[PDB]
Amino acid sequence: EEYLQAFTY
Amino acid sequence: GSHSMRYFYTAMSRPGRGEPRFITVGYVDDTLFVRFDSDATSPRKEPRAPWIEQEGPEYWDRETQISKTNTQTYRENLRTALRYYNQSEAGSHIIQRMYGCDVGPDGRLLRGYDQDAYDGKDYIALNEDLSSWTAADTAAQITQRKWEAARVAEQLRAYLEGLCVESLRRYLENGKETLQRADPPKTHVTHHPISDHEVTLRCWALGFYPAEITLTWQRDGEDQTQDTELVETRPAGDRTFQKWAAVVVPSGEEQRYTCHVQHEGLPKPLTLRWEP
Amino acid sequence: IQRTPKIQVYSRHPAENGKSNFLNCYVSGFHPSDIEVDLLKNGERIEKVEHSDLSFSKDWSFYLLYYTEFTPTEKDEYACRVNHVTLSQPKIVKWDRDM
Repeated sequence: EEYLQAFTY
Repeated sequence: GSHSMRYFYTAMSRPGRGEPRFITVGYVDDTLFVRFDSDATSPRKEPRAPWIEQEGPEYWDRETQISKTNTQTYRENLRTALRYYNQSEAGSHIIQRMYGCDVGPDGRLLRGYDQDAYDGKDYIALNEDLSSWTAADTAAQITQRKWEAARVAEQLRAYLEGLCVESLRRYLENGKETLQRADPPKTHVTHHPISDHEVTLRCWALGFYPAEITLTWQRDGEDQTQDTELVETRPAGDRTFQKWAAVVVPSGEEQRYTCHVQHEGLPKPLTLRWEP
Repeated sequence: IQRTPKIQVYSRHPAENGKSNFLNCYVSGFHPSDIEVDLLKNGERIEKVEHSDLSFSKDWSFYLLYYTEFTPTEKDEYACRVNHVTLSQPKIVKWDRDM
């Protein structure tokens, strides 16, 4: 299972 | 044995040809279990191994939504990377990400990973401590500052020590038939005269899983690292892998050479010779 | 900046004439991800060849497997033909059952 890494560069 | 779960993202811009393509493949060890492709007719997370199909409709929904949100995230990353490197909008560029966890035989976290690359060069990577980052350059240092401010390492750590190992645990149980079975290599030595006074001895390993293997030649019990032609381990397409190593030897000297084979499906290393 | 593909052409199982098998072209170590790969039978492109989903190694370089069912014979010649931004013309690699 993945998780949401919502933060961008 | 020890096991790993990894997700691999590729995000590729293609000016003039639509929005950047986003692809995710997930692996347990050398087994692909899940894929997502933004270019698919109806993009969603798709099962690639039988043992993942038992995951319920909600799993696939949740996983699909992650990938769909990621499609947008990585398209922004590509635009941002363009700015940070003062690059034109005319070129094609690639971001890659690999992340996940290794666990030991007892199912406990050995270590976590979360690494990004831009155009094949290191960009930013979570350190082994799961608490800090390594930025490859002054562009990645901007992202680092950003992720420090938003405490991103804390969130990765939470995933890596929890859901990553928990889901991996569960996948290994569900796919124990295959994921927890090592297939030893089938091995043989072939003999090919190159010319009157030189012959090729090729040591073959076929049908093995997982991919990690060591094939070496010795001459009078001494490693022939420099004289050995070693091909890259390659997939057969039936889940298993193949490799060979070749040495060129003087005619009549074949018996001085031994092939040595290490693989986790083997109780002890194997020693092989040309068998006339 | 750019990395040229390594190319291997080989069968899934040991080659035996008249026995159906799978012909593989494994392309690896390349960057960027765009690549053109044909499997050839006596010089002519085989139709409906399939490939694996795009992935990459710990060094970030990409790899793909292209594959087609085939029944080898003594006289039919097989090859992979690969094009990549790094290559000025397509590279042809001949199938050799001993490699």
